[PDB]
Amino acid sequence: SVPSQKTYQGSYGFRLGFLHSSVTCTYSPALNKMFCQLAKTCPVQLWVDSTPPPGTRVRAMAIYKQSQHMTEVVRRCPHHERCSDGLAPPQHLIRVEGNLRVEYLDDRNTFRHSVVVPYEPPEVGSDCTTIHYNYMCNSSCMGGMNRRPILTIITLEDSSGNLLGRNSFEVRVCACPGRDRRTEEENLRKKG
Amino acid sequence: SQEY
Amino acid sequence: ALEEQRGPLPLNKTLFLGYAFLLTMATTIPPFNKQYTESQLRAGAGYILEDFNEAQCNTAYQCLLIADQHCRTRKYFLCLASGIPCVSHVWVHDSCHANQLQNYRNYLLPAGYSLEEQRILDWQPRENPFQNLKVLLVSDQQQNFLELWSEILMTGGAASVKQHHSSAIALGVFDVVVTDPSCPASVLKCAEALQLPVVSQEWVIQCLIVGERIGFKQHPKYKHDYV
Ligand SMILES: [Zn+2]
Repeated sequence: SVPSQKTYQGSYGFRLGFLHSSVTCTYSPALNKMFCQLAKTCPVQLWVDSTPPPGTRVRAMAIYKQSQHMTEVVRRCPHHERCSDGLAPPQHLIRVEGNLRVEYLDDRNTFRHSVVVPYEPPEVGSDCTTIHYNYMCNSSCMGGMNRRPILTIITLEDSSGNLLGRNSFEVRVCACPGRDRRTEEENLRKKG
Repeated sequence: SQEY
Repeated sequence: ALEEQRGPLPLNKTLFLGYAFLLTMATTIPPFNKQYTESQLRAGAGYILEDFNEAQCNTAYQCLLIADQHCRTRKYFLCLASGIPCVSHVWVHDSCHANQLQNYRNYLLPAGYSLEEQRILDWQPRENPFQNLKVLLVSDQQQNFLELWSEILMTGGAASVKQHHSSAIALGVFDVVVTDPSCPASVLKCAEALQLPVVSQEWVIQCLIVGERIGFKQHPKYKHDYV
């Protein structure tokens, strides 16, 4: 069964923020789509109106956006899997850097890969919580996503696992994130 | 092979 | 990197047991080695098709087309019409690396460049693209047109395909005339009077890429006389 992708700000009013960092990761709010480079730092901010309690965890899981491949499990192409972080399995697509308490789940039921990190409140004077994600496979990777568009699902959950917040966004791992972002963005306003 |  | 990424031979002598393969080479990712891939498939008890044959594909074997990319050859068109999946050769390689059959849906090759969509299109199950279609083929070339498009249209679910040289039918009973600039003016005038659309082979090919009957007058290249 495909995990749900419906926006759910929840009781804490959870929302997502995107930054930039040659652009290595850029975000289009018109398309709600992230264009980044292979194994590059992708800043994803967490904005909450109500500070969640301790023990709260942030899970990340990628699904395919098209209907004909939505039921297909997202994984890393066997080429990039045969050739390493350490705590991250070689089949996982999404990784987290900067956090030493990160977990990687494979799910004995669905068999989908996910990566979770304990929630932390904004630090010294911050207004959100930045998580640094990494995508270890190109969109055009044969054997993996294979040109299929994928959505990244970010969820908030308590210590047990019950849902508290959900947001999603499209991701394209390409060589030129800026060029492709402008290309699709115009390729969108030109329809009108 | 030959393309068309 | 090359010889290793090509992969080894399958230890499981029956890895590809029950699959038929129709390899095609684009006219000139790791490069496609046709005979090496054939050796990999044969070693895993895979059956190699000499050509397209719907007498084994529709019966015992699960047919698959192996190629390096999307191409405009006869085998590619026949599989696009019959709904046989177009799968990259890496699927063979990555499977021999693991000695375990991989999901070919992760190795689907594109259909081709669409004129209506102006981009390369990913493949989807076709399930016949020429259902209930009476076609009249008019050309001077018998082999690479009167036979080619006859077989491709027929394996695409066409209700009837007639082969007429450009010198010698029921007409009005047809739905479309697929011809080329060698069409006699008699067929063009009779078709015009009957309001019968006359298109070129690009309409058929684009129908195979998109996977559905597209507009006759949708693109200028669909005209037979397009010079
Ligand atoms: Zn990859």
